[PDB]
Amino acid sequence: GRGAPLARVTFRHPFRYKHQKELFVAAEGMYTGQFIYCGKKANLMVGNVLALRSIPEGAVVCNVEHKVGDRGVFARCSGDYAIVISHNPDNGTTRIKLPSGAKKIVPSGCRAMIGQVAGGGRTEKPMLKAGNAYHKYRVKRNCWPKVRGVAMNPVEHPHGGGNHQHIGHASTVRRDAPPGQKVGLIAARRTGRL
Amino acid sequence: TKRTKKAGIVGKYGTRYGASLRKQIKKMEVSQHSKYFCEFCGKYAVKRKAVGIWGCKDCGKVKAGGAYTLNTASAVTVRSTIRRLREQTES
Amino acid sequence: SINNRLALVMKSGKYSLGYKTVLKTLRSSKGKLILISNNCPPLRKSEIEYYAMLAKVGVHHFNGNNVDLGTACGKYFRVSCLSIIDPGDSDIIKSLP
Amino acid sequence: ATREGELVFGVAHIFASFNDTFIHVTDLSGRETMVRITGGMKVKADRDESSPYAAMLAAQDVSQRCKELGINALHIKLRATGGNKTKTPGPGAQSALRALARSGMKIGRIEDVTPIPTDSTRRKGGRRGRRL
Amino acid sequence: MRAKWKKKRMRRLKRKRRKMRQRSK
Amino acid sequence: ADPYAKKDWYDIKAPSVFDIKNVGKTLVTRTQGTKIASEGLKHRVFEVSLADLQKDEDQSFRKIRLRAEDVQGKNVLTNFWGMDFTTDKLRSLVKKWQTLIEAHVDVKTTDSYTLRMFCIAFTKKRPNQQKRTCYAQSSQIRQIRRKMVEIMRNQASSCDLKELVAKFIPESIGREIEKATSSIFPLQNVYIRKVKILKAPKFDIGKLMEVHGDYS
Amino acid sequence: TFKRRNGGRNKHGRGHTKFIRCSNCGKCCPKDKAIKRFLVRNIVEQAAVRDVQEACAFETYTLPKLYLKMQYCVSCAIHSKVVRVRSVTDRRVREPPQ
RNA sequence: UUUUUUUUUUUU
RNA sequence: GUGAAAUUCUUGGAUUUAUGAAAGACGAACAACUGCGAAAGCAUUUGCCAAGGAUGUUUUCAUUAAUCAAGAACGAAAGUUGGGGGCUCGAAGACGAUCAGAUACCGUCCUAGUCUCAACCAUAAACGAUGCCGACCAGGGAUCGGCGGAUGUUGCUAGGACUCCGCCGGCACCUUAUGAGAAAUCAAAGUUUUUGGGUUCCGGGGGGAGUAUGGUCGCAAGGCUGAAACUUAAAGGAAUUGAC
Ligand SMILES: [K+]
Ligand SMILES: [K+]
Ligand SMILES: [K+]
Ligand SMILES: [K+]
Ligand SMILES: [K+]
Ligand SMILES: [K+]
Ligand SMILES: [K+]
Ligand SMILES: [K+]
Ligand SMILES: [K+]
Ligand SMILES: [K+]
Ligand SMILES: [K+]
Ligand SMILES: [K+]
Ligand SMILES: [K+]
Ligand SMILES: [K+]
Ligand SMILES: [Mg+2]
Ligand SMILES: [Mg+2]
Ligand SMILES: [Mg+2]
Ligand SMILES: [Mg+2]
Ligand SMILES: [Mg+2]
Ligand SMILES: [Mg+2]
Ligand SMILES: [Mg+2]
Ligand SMILES: [Mg+2]
Ligand SMILES: [Mg+2]
Ligand SMILES: [Mg+2]
Ligand SMILES: [Mg+2]
Ligand SMILES: [Mg+2]
Ligand SMILES: [Mg+2]
Ligand SMILES: [Mg+2]
Ligand SMILES: [Mg+2]
Ligand SMILES: [Mg+2]
Ligand SMILES: [Mg+2]
Ligand SMILES: [Zn+2]
Ligand SMILES: [Zn+2]
Repeated sequence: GRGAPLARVTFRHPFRYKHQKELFVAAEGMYTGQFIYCGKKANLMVGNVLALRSIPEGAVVCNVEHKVGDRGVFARCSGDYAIVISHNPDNGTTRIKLPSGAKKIVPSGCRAMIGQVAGGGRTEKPMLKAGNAYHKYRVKRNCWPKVRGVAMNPVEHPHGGGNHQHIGHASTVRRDAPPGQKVGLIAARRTGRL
Repeated sequence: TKRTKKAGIVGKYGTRYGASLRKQIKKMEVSQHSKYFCEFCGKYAVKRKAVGIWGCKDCGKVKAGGAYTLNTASAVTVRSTIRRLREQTES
Repeated sequence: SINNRLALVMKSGKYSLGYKTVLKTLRSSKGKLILISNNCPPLRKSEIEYYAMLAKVGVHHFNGNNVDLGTACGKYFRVSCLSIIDPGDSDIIKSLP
Repeated sequence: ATREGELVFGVAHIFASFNDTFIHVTDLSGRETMVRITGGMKVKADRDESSPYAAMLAAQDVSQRCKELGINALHIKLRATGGNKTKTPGPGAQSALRALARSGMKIGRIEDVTPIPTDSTRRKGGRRGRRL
Repeated sequence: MRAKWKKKRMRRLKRKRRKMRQRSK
Repeated sequence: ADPYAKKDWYDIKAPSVFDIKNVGKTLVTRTQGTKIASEGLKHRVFEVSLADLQKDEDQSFRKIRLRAEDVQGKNVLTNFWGMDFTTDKLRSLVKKWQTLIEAHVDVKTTDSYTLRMFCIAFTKKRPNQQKRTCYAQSSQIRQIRRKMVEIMRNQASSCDLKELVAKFIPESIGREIEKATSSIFPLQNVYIRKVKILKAPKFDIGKLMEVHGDYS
Repeated sequence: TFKRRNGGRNKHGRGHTKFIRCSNCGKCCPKDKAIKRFLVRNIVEQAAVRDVQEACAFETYTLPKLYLKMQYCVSCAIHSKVVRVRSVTDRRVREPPQ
């Protein structure tokens, strides 16, 4: 159910006689037997986990924390990454560009893995048949196949009904439209081609 | 004998899905099933185990790479950028 | 150039290719220079370096992988490391230091 | 500040384009602005914004303001549009410089700081240029 | 007529003729 | 409201390398709340003529960049932060019917100052020369560039920032480069056209104060 | 009819020459064909030289110079009168005007 | 460098 | 920003000023009647990999050569398929102007494209509108590469830079007719009714027409090959005078 491969990493526990086992989102280029260094003083190499305060501008990172210690929430999908834009030492905040293109300000103590997520280019391949989508979503959730609203009867969809197949009213709906009425293009600022 | 004029690997799909889609998927079909050079042991024995995972049959090293290729184009650019930044920090 | 010196050694001198033969030459003190490629595994490289240190023999890190080292030696197979028992007409031993 | 004859030096960036004239006075670092009068602040029609008379009026206003802030001498940084556009200063550059000289301010170093690309992005207008 | 535009017109006409050809087979 | 009524003036002080210490005056808004005049003035860069610094008009073709490292009282103490030729000087030097040679090198001083140096030179005609051009071959240009790079690297690596600027002031490095390269092709107008600071060491008040005298 | 032996340009023993952009209109024109002029003129015009010198803030100071390389296309050069139409015999003269 | 389109057939 | 304006951005700070960071293009000035390459084309430094002309040669083989149907390699720009990039500029498109109209010329914002990788496309006023090999054929000064000789300097390390005289090869230029040409012009477009050195391609008044059809290549755009019916007394080249 996840495009990106995962990496099992074994650490030595700081203060206990045992092994600390972790599961990281794999960055492209990492291999079995590689040494990973996590910390403020870790070197700037792909696969290392560093605080954003120690990552110079223009760096490509992945699995970026939103709150210090949350252990990573941003740019985790295959082939995705965030870009470090600038630092603000006055308030200790770093600016990042997310995969969607949005610019976000996070505390400079937030951690991030150097490099991009492995498995990029997955969505380029055409699937060519319904069976491939069936297999894809079987391990994700019951969200496939999808029945069009205009193919239903009125009782179960606002788009249902009619002697012809058609919506019959604007497919753009209100942001505050109640559940059951909020279908189609929700709160669309525009429609159609660019 | 030249079994197929131009279909090659996508000949398994017969006459389905359209010529454009068959040609488009030919690239992935060839790349994900081709062998790749292993930098750790110098052998052309790297094969895809699953999307993004590439294992070498000779030395046993497993790497995380592209979905259908061992190394994506952006991977080299990211490595170059990281190396430049690391050199700037270290100097 | 290192590649041309190695070709001269290949054509006119005595050499051994391979990890086992390299270790044998180091043990017997016959080898005079050990060339190790980049592709060589780190543990094997460390062991070869320790052997060369014990035997008081020079070690050179070839600017290439095992495939490149084999191509330079003129063979059709990968060479992880090699030992120069005697340079016939080359002067690698006298030039590298 | 100490002696009457002591010279306090500002920097006058004179941007002389063919559509407007800027006379911007700053400190030596350039991080502090003292006075910025443009040719378009002294005329009514858009076609006279780069006129020598407008440049002279702007320079006179700049000198009058600077004399109150205590600047006695000015370095000159004359620039054109630069980039991939024209490198020729606009008609107002010389009127501004002459007015500054005549307004009792002392003139220091004069430098052309037009941005010169070692090689630029494509210039506008297409490969056939502006056709008239 | 400029020879360039005459050639363009001829190419348009050829495309239209080929489309008419293919319509009827 | 007048914003210049709440601005204080400060005197810029050049390092001990230059003959003249008083560079000029710069102002900043007075401290109010969390806005500090000292932090406002920190790391400001001033471009000053070497002719002004040395009271010698023969050096008017050089521009020196002085950065503000610290503020004490009403004095902003600065230090060398790079140098550049002037546009008019460079345009006058560049001419047709002759060969232009340029080189650059990244070097580090004993003080851990990483800087990039850009040197320029031109081929020179002989007094009895008759042909209308003085063009050096590409191999000769490459050899001259190699000599320039070697000399610049040695000179920069064998000294600190203070002594390097001391060498820059009289243009000793260019003289040595010309002397070394004359064996390949006569050269004229050999100069260190530009110098920029890529990295600087961690700020040290003692190191800053060595080059600044007591102001009291 | 061919009216110029050089074909209006200065390409010999060469396949292609990269173009420049006209300093007036921006039209693309091969460099070997563009009309090139070099202007070296005092920054301060002779009229204002005296006033600027009187306002000089130093005991001695040499006024700088402005250097501009103008590259014109044929149309712009002719229109601006950088070059003029010459007679058949006169257009063979290559020496610059005195 | 604002704008400036058009002139029935033959013949002299 | 323009001839003048407007679309447009602007007290939520536009434009301008200083410092710094990122991204992708582009390699100015030097830069030329200069260089390299079969052509297309090729201009930041350094390293690696092969390749090449000319020069020098009292080195080697000994006719192994010239030009070329068929058949092949490369082949600007635009264009196609799919990734990566996407700063600038910018087909299409949308607005503002001008105008009798203005689907334009001018201005403003922009999609594809412009860059790179993999695979195609194979066409340009792809021009010197001028096939290749060889011989002869006037003069002159420059210039690039190599070589030979002479000579005097160098803030230099026998050499390099410059000076002078020559040879070979190359990009070109000026003068001239004893030459050619319809001339324009050409030192090769000469050595042609005093017609013959070898060899490839290719034209037969102007249109229809690079069209129809067939074949072949291409994903497509289109490329290559390529008519006829019919129509017509001119079309066209160089140069002269006038008019504009
Ligand atoms: K379902
Ligand atoms: K459906
Ligand atoms: K309905
Ligand atoms: K419908
Ligand atoms: K204006
Ligand atoms: K021609
Ligand atoms: K010309
Ligand atoms: K009639
Ligand atoms: K773009
Ligand atoms: K009209
Ligand atoms: K457009
Ligand atoms: K094509
Ligand atoms: K041509
Ligand atoms: K010659
Ligand atoms: Mg329907
Ligand atoms: Mg205006
Ligand atoms: Mg015109
Ligand atoms: Mg020489
Ligand atoms: Mg004509
Ligand atoms: Mg061409
Ligand atoms: Mg008009
Ligand atoms: Mg009409
Ligand atoms: Mg800036
Ligand atoms: Mg350049
Ligand atoms: Mg050259
Ligand atoms: Mg694409
Ligand atoms: Mg734009
Ligand atoms: Mg393209
Ligand atoms: Mg053709
Ligand atoms: Mg020579
Ligand atoms: Mg005919
Ligand atoms: Zn392996
Ligand atoms: Zn023009």
